[PDB]
Amino acid sequence: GAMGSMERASLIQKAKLAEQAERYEDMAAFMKGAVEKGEELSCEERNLLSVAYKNVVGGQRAAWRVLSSIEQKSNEEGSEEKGPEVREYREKVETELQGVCDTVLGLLDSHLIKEAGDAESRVFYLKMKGDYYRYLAEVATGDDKKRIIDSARSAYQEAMDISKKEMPPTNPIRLGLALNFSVFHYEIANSPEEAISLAKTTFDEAMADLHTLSEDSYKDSTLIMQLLRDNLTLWT
Amino acid sequence: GAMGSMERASLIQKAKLAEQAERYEDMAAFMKGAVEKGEELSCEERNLLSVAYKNVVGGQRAAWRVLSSIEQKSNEEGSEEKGPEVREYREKVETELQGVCDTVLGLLDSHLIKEAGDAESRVFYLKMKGDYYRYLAEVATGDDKKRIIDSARSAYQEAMDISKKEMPPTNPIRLGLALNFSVFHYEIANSPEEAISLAKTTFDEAMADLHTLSEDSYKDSTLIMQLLRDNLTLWT
Amino acid sequence: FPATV
Amino acid sequence: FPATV
Ligand SMILES: C=CC(C)(C)OC[C@H]1O[C@H](O[C@@H]2C3=C([C@H](C)COC(C)=O)C[C@H](O)[C@]3(C)/C=C3/[C@@H](COC)CC[C@H]3[C@@H](C)[C@H]2O)[C@H](O)[C@@H](OC(C)=O)[C@@H]1O
Ligand SMILES: C=CC(C)(C)OC[C@H]1O[C@H](O[C@@H]2C3=C([C@H](C)COC(C)=O)C[C@H](O)[C@]3(C)/C=C3/[C@@H](COC)CC[C@H]3[C@@H](C)[C@H]2O)[C@H](O)[C@@H](OC(C)=O)[C@@H]1O
Repeated sequence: GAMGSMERASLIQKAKLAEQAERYEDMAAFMKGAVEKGEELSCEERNLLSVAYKNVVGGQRAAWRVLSSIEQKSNEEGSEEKGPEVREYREKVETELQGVCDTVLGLLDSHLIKEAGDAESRVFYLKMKGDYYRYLAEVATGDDKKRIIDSARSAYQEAMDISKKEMPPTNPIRLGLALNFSVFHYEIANSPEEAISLAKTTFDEAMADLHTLSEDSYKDSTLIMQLLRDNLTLWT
Repeated sequence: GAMGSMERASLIQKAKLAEQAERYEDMAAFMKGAVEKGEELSCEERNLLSVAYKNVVGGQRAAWRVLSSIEQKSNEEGSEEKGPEVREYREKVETELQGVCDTVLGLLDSHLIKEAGDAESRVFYLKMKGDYYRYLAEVATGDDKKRIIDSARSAYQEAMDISKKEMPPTNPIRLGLALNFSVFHYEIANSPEEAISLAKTTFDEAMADLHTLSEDSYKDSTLIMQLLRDNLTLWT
Repeated sequence: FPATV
Repeated sequence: FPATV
């Protein structure tokens, strides 16, 4: 749409400016423009895309949880009836959140996943697909809830099978997928045991593979193993 | 516009929800809706309006300064010529910033200032008017620069004359106006001496009036005297 | 809230 | 940058 007249290299350049300015909504729109040029994204470009949307939907999720919490409070025994406003404003944020998740998923589906033949790009896009369905599951409430949770699990699982076949245990994408799938098990799929087992074996297999690594072109991997450990500490 | 069908009390209620969720753009739109109902705002409502826009324009200003700094760097001797993108993206943020300042000023002008008869509401709206012209001066570059700086000074000065006649020296609005006018002198009007003299006499007159105050219904005043002192420490 | 990446 | 309110 709006980015159709801008050069692909000018979109990538502006997305990096928007990142430095913490302007994530502009960053997401530049990267959506760039995707819509129809060429594959490089490793660096993939990172720009995922960071931009993670941040946009991250602020929506934080706002949704403040509002949903207010809303649940107003439904407790002896809470004063405040009218329709809290539900209305919660639904507004929620529908804006859902439209951003639908936009990311439409980008994955047209045509990032289908054209992704290397493991690192394929796994990366399937992880994103799992995360965005997960964000949708967090707010899902009606009939769709089961199906959304399953689209998340199904995307994460396909990314896991490929990452296990094609990537070393310390690969940062392989590690971040396991971190996130493991959170899915805990917070969405009601499977705290599967969550804990996945983070543990993930952490342990990556430990045993550190010796093969240069010291350090693997700061992202170090950071993620730490988040696996922090999750394990919260959960056990 | 978009808020024309919502109840005034429902706009105020939603602006307070949006504040708790740190959703400042929604907060600003709810408060613009509320202003456009054509009734005066209470003291609490004024605060919601000013906080919402301070925060929206605060993030635009922070982004504008990142971009402008990048842009000035690309104009130094021996900097690689990066094309039109940095200027274009800086102008985009800048024009969005200017439209938000024009929106606030249009609200002040239609019809908040003209209907404000008590000192606290009149001074408050004139301060906001000074601040928004100041934000415009920060980015102003052509012919308009002088005139904008003067609309700022003129609004601040009228608020100062009223605050000096009608409010005690420890009044938080009187104190915040002096803080901000003093920053205007320093950063916009090229008058560091006037800036320093204003913050000092402001701080000293408020000190001498603390004894009349309950201990403490004046946390906002305490906080502002501290910012006067921090500015004085930066500047001297 | 647990960490994700 | 100096403080404003
Ligand atoms: C947005 C661009 C910038 C800020 C320049 O890059 C973000 C980051 O980009 C890369 O890091 C990725 C990366 C992250 C790292 C774990 C952050 O690492 C450090 C030390 O900061 C979090 C980011 O969101 C990002 C891009 C995302 C993912 C996640 C994406 O799923 C679809 C899966 C795991 C992780 C991978 C892709 C990490 O490699 C880099 O390897 C990081 O550089 C270093 C020194 O670690 C850089 O900070
Ligand atoms: C937005 C609503 C909330 C967060 C509830 O209120 C913001 C704040 O609203 C009031 O504080 C005002 C106020 C501010 C205080 C200095 C903050 O004080 C403390 C201790 O947090 C900064 C805010 O932006 C606000 C509304 C703005 C102004 C400024 C507006 O110019 C047009 C002039 C000076 C200052 C005045 C109006 C302060 O009274 C209150 O007196 C503060 O309450 C306390 C305990 O000090 C409250 O935090």
